[PDB]
Amino acid sequence: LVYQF
Amino acid sequence: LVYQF
Amino acid sequence: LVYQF
Amino acid sequence: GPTPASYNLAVRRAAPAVVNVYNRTLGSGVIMDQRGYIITNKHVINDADQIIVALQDGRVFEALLVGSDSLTDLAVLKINATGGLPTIPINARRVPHIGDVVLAIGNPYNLGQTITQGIISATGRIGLNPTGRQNFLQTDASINHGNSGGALVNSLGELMGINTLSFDKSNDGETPEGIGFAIPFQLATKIMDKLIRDGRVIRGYIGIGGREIIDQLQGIVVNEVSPDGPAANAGIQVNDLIISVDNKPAISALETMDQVAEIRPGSVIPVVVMRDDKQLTLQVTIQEYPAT
Amino acid sequence: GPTPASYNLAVRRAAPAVVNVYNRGLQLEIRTLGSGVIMDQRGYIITNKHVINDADQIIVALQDGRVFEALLVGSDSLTDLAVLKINATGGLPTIPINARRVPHIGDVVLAIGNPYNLGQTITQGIISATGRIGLNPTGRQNFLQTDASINHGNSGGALVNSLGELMGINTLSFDKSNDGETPEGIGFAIPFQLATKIMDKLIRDGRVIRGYIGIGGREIAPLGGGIDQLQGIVVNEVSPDGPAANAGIQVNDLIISVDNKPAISALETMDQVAEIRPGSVIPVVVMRDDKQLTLQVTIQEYPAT
Amino acid sequence: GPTPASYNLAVRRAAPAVVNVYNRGLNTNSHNQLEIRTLGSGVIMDQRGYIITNKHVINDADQIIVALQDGRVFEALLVGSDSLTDLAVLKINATGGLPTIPINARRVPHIGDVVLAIGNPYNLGQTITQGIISATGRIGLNPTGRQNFLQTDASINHGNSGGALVNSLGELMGINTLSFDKSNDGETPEGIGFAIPFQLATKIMDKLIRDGRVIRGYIGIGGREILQGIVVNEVSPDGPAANAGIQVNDLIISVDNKPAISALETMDQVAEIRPGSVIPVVVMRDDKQLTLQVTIQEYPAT
Ligand SMILES: [Ca+2]
Ligand SMILES: [Ca+2]
Ligand SMILES: [Ca+2]
Ligand SMILES: [Ca+2]
Ligand SMILES: [Ca+2]
Ligand SMILES: [Ca+2]
Ligand SMILES: [Ca+2]
Ligand SMILES: [Ca+2]
Repeated sequence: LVYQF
Repeated sequence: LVYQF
Repeated sequence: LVYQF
Repeated sequence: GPTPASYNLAVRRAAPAVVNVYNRTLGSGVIMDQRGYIITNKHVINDADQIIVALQDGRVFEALLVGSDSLTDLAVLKINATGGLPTIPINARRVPHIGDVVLAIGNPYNLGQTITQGIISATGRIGLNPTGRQNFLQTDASINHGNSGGALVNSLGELMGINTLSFDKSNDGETPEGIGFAIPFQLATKIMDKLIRDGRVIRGYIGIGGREIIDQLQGIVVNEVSPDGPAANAGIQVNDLIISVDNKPAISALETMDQVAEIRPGSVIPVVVMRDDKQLTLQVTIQEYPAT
Repeated sequence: GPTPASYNLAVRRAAPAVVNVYNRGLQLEIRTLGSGVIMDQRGYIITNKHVINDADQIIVALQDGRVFEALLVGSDSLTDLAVLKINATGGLPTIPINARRVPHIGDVVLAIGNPYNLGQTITQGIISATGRIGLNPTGRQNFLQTDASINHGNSGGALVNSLGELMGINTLSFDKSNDGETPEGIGFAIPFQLATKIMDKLIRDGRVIRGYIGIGGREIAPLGGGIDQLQGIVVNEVSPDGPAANAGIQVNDLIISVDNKPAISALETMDQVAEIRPGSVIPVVVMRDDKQLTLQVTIQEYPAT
Repeated sequence: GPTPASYNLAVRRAAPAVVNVYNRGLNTNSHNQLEIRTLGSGVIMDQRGYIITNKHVINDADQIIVALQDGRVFEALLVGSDSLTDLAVLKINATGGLPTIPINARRVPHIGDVVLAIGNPYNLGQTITQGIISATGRIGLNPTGRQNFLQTDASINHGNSGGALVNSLGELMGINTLSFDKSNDGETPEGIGFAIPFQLATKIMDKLIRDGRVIRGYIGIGGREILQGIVVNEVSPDGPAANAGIQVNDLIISVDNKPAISALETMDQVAEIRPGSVIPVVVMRDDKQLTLQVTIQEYPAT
């Protein structure tokens, strides 16, 4: 879903 | 143990 | 690991 | 050098034709021929508004429901592809044998397509329903929620069955391991053809509910009759003993069930019953099985 | 090739000899108990003791349709093994046995039993480990471990290799939880050489006759390079008024010889003591404060569980 | 005569290199005695004593014990760990030589390959379970991560974490990490397990030995898939992203002059950008196109 980069 | 047909 | 015999 | 033991060949032959079926996850499906026909379970596409199928090559199609059958839990979808389709390999000369290595192909828990490996554990199984014409192959290749409607293939990729249900809860709440059921491909292909031309599976029936019982000879005893049924109108009441159906001794309930289903509706046939140890031949007009 | 990969050859060789075991009781309740293995044409059948331990009347059903009432020849709680006998006419299938085959970790195996009374089921895995104490540290079953799916009702059934040769008698499935989860593919079978050995004792006697010394012991080894060491079985506990106690064997004695044989392995010594005929008077050399003592021990029969 | 079908060859090649790992902790509420807190497995990678395991196996350990199948027991040094791959590297100081896992850099994991899982489930002792590669490139059970899991139906239980997944030749395919056990309708899942492919595992290990941690570039955003691109769903408050002025609903189409085609390949892309770099990201707000400069930072630790 939400990807942290 | 009843069979329907 | 004791064997009773 | 040397090579890893692998069933990748079977995956390459069979996986492209196994599709994820959605409603916009429901289960899996098997593309059967170049015309866009797809087999799945009935319970996967039941409850669904408008059905779409997703191929491993990336394409997405809307599927039209051609027909379904509750007694086998099968359904046939139809897609209209212009670029040619991948289809499951089907070998009509192949007899499924217990101990054959098989691969289950489906979309469990919407993780994407998953390949699990096991063997054929048994044949001719009724499943979890103690009254069943589903004739299951049993396999220990891991089946999970989402594998329904998917394909079970052998080491050559040839279709062996349509994965349908696992056994997840038994005595107490014990969690069974490696007990899944797939519908044999010979049965699944016949139901597909019957659904494609007639829209339903036309089956003839008599409308009785029975049990299996100087000497005494094996017979079925009525417990219930359909009110306007082919049996009640012929005049058989509850507790009659059924000896013959179209001159076939009624000894195995599953076998007379099979026989009656194959009798085309509208056929006039003899049915030898018995009341108070008196033998009576009766005339019955077979009608069509009422759907559910 | 034109033939798919399959273990159907092992099924055809071995599956006919694996029976469904039932209890006939009370109207008439035919309750499924587990599985069993026909071991020879005389009609002697191996199962687990825990399969039949409650049975009023043991019914044995064959894959070909024949049904028999079975007699309990005997059982053994230390190995959870039991031997039944049926009286059949016209021949019986028997399970293939290669007394020379060594089971190896990684060998493909098939589990054959009757899980949940679905009818005889074949599942496939590999031999996961050997020498496994199991789930209960009885330490006398020497379990093979497998990931061939074992379910309630597989007990007493057969674990065979790809040639249909008998590897073991499926006995137990792992279901202990660490954090509330469910284990998968961990099951245990009694190795077939132990199954065969116990069967012959159960056929000839009412049960397994075991010599007994009354010691709880464990193997040792030194502590890094190995120097100065001593090998043997260290006495951890002495059952009071047992043969060892009456002979003067004390805790932390190091048994180095039993009945004129060096005590090198606990299991070898354990098995040897079982084979000593009860009532025998045997020497037992121990090391005590780095001095050898020879103690005269009168072997008893193993106490009843 | 004929010989039984067997994967014993793979076991004999690979199993000696799979070790039992024990995470012991001090009982601080008592008198600091060492007690087992969790256990798992590990894989000896080369003759210098480097071992790959899972991070959750060794987290907060006061003593890491490594036990080999041949009987040797070692205290292990934690070389480093990476929370986003759940990988960790241990060092043991063995002077007499070590068994190392077979590795074939040329072998490509294929779906349907027969694999053996080698671990220490429930502390029963080393256990071999058999299955196939079920899928490649899986994200597992949480939807955000750089774990790129192999999926397998070889039976994986508690205690297998950090052990070896191996094909029929003994060649390392992956590091077993996680087993499925949650459900929608309360069923329990069967034969769904995940392992980090060996290619990524060795890559993380070499970074852990070199630097003691996994240094990644990081922008400070949270994005999502599909005008295809990536949508900013949130921005960390001091993220390089934030200092550079990227805001929410912004459609990212390019990152360092590579198309923002998918969050996974862009996530890999930024991670290898050395921290302190200044890269362009092409953005869109209200159909108007902008190109902003973001000063890459290092991914925050755990
Ligand atoms: Ca399902
Ligand atoms: Ca399940
Ligand atoms: Ca279980
Ligand atoms: Ca399995
Ligand atoms: Ca059982
Ligand atoms: Ca599990
Ligand atoms: Ca685990
Ligand atoms: Ca499995």
